[PDB]
Amino acid sequence: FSEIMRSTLEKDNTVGTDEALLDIYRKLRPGEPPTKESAQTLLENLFFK
Amino acid sequence: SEALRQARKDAELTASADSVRAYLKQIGKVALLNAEEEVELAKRIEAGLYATQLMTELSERGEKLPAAQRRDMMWICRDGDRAKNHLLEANLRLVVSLAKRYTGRGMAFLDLIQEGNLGLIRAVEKFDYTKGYKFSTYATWWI
Amino acid sequence: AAPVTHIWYFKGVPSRLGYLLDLAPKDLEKIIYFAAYVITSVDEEMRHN
Amino acid sequence: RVLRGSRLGAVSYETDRNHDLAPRQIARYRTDNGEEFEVPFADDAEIPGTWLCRNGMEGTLIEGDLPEPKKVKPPRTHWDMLLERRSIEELEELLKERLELIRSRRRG
Amino acid sequence: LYRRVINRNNRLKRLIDLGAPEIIVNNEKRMLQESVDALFDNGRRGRPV
Repeated sequence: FSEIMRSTLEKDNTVGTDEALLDIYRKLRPGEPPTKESAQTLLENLFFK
Repeated sequence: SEALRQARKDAELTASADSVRAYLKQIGKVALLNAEEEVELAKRIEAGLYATQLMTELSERGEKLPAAQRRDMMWICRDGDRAKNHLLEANLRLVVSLAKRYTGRGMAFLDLIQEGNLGLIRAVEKFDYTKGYKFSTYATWWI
Repeated sequence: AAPVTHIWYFKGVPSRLGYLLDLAPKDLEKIIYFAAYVITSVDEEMRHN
Repeated sequence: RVLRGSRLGAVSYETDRNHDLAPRQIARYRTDNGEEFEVPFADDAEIPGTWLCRNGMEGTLIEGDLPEPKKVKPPRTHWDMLLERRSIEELEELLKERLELIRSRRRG
Repeated sequence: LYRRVINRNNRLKRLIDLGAPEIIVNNEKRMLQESVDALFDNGRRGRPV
């Protein structure tokens, strides 16, 4: 129900979970080689563990 | 696929303000070695030491030098230092891995690294291969 | 035993060494902190002939 | 509440008598890289030949009265670390091995 | 800071008088440079000591 979220959903530029995870890992840990599995768990560790 | 490679190799250059990080990325270049390579490097070093000792007893009025024999014995003399420095650059990572657990007290980290490097120089001087052990075991003491 | 740059001519604004040499400060830091070699002289006529 | 300290140094209080002093000598000391230093010694004082000057390097006395130069030993060489644990015949075996090695590498 | 400078200077001097491979030499030179930098203005470059 918002053109706000629809505008952001069309400003997505990345479709796919693992691409978003590695982008987060890139922007969170820069200076570090990426791995797609630890990116989902570190986010799970940082907010849910 | 090249986006992740470009990210991992471009984020390192921008963020590089740490001299420790610079030294780690420096020492990550030279590959490790194994036992027979260490034995061969020790042989080359000892060959260079006996070559420069032969040049030392030459250095008086010992002999007029044969030409090809002179130039390749000086090759032997200079080549042992290459083996020496190669082994040093190999075991820099061992120096770091031993020195890492003494930090957080007394001194800075790079100073401990450099003192461990000097101890590694002393160990690679006084190392023997004929006892047939790993270099790391004998070098850990001096480090 | 080794020369040292005074920091007030390197890490201010603007970089005094950077203007005096007309080099980039972000490349001069790679020079003085041993991250990059730099050619300081060359024999142009010897190469030229 | 009040706390004090002490710089470990004596503070004596006399008058700055500019006229009446112990008379004194001046000895010219020369360093290696052509530097002159003149050091005020007392009259009743033996003048040492060797000296650590204001330059910081070693400075000798300008008259050549010949102090003893080294009279010391080299500490220990890498050759000495090798020779205290190996045989010269063994080192000869390794040398002839490497010579025949560069032979076989070079001309066949 | 002065003790850091004197220690790194003497370490560099002993490395030169010994003859040392290149990486350790440039490491000690950069450490000497950063020591003089911390002597003059701590926290000017990078991280304050």
